[PDB]
Amino acid sequence: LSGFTVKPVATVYRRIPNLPDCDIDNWLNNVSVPSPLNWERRIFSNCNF
Amino acid sequence: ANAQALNSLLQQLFNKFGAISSSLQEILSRLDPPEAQVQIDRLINGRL
Amino acid sequence: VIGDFNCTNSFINDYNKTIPRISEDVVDVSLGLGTYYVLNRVYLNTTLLFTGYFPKSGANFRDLALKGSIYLSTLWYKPPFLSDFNNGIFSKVKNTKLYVNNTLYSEFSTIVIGSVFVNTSYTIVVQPHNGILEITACQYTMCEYPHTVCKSKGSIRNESWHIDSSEPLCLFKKNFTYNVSADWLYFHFYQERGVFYAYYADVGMPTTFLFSLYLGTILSHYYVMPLTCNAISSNTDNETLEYWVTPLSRRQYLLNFDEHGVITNAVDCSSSFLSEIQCKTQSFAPNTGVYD
Amino acid sequence: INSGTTCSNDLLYSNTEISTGVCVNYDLYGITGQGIFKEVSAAYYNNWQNLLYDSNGNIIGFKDFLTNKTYTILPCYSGRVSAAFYQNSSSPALLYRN
Ligand SMILES: *[C@@H]1O[C@H](CO)[C@@H](O[C@@H]2O[C@H](CO)[C@@H](O)[C@H](O)[C@H]2NC(C)=O)[C@H](O)[C@H]1NC(C)=O
Ligand SMILES: *[C@@H]1O[C@H](CO)[C@@H](O)[C@H](O)[C@H]1NC(C)=O
Ligand SMILES: *[C@@H]1O[C@H](CO)[C@@H](O)[C@H](O)[C@H]1NC(C)=O
Ligand SMILES: *[C@@H]1O[C@H](CO)[C@@H](O)[C@H](O)[C@H]1NC(C)=O
Repeated sequence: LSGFTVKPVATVYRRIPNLPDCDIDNWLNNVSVPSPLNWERRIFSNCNF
Repeated sequence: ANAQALNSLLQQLFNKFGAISSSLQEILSRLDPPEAQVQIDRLINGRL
Repeated sequence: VIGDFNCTNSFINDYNKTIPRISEDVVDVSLGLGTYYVLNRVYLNTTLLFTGYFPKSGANFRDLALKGSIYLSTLWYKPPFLSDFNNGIFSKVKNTKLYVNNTLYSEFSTIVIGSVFVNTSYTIVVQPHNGILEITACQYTMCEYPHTVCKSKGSIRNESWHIDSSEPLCLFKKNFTYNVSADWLYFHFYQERGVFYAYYADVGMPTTFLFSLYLGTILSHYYVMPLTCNAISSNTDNETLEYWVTPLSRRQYLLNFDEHGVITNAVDCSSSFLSEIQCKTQSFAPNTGVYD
Repeated sequence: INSGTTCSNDLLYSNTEISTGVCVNYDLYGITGQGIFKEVSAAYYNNWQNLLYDSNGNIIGFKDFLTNKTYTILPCYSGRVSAAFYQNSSSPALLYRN
């Protein structure tokens, strides 16, 4: 008779990243709170968050 | 002699026969249905 | 000329001969020199007939060291110093270990791979540092006369090979480590169906995988930046820079893996008549018979 | 939007947990297929090796970089039943070989 086949679920995905993380939590947890007049700006690019 | 004949036929599933790859799951995951039949036809005509 | 952006107009000396000296040794693959492990695959107690990009046995290298001085030149940025990246190259760099101020520092030249070396294209730069290897492939802005300086006992110049305000749209950025107290280094760079590969070794005959990146473009140019320093001259220490390069081609090899997964022997299938029989039967000890 | 090289990892890292005993698909390091996993003690992996292959070219194991564990991939069952049926019977006799 015909072959019995099933459709599995819950696939697995794995891949090694090639770009470093953005690391925003450490920058937002800085002990130095800037004044509203300063509002220091830092730009994040080509990273993972 | 029987073992060599069965192992040679088993390796035919890893050949490309001109296609982009040998696994049908990779073809059906990186190409659209309209342009995917041209790649599967090369694997069917080669394995048969 | 490398880039299309004027960056400096400092002193320039006369265009000397700068002959690309040829090495006296040949490539020997009887122990593993020239072969590399697979990307992320492990083979145990088996023999594999790999069809990859390996250097041809019995061939000489060509030096590309461009150790500069207080002056520079315009012929260094011209062929044959800028070869054609047809299929790949094989590097063999000497670990220039200095002992300035009783400190063991390891510095040597870099390698740049690109297609047109402009902003709308991707340029792969592998610049070594003190005990840390850096690899970035972004859309840098190449200068007309790029060069690098030395950290320990710096020159009277400043390293300036790219000028940008913000970081461009990069595709790969990662650091690697290497042994500082080493003797020789080996590398592997080649392309296949668009994607790019890279290897590196510090000890042993084979090399280890670094990364695999997809670009979609066919890069066919590579150039080695000079090393402007004032510590490897005649009056200074007798250390000399070396950077050997030999072309690669698609050829079949036979690798042997022991019970642990270390390459023990390797033979080139297009070297002699005996090696042709080994790659046909896939064994280092062929049987008795007549082979065509 | 929908450009650049700054993405988020809120899709591929959904569960980050694998089972051992059931058949499920996998996309480990660009390799696609199906199989069954099984925990095993392996000490032949290096700092740059993550997959295990045989001479024929099939993956028979891997190593996860998030938990530092080694497994073994085995092909999942896909067989065929041989049934014998009489002339004017109502249900054939089934036989699952091996
Ligand atoms: C890889 O290594 C390089 C070299 O150490 C790192 O670049 C340093 O970054 C810090 C922080 O921005 C600077 O203070 C240093 O001046 C940089 N060094 C050099 C030589 O430029 C880099 O951050 C490391 N990581 C990555 C992802 O590249
Ligand atoms: C390696 O393979 C040989 C040849 O089949 C065999 O005799 C030997 O027992 C194997 N060793 C191990 C550790 O599997
Ligand atoms: C680095 O090389 C030195 C000698 O070349 C050796 O003694 C040392 O063990 C090596 N270290 C590593 C981490 O390989
Ligand atoms: C796995 O082992 C390596 C080397 O021992 C270690 O650097 C890494 O942190 C380990 N992974 C985890 C998740 O602990």
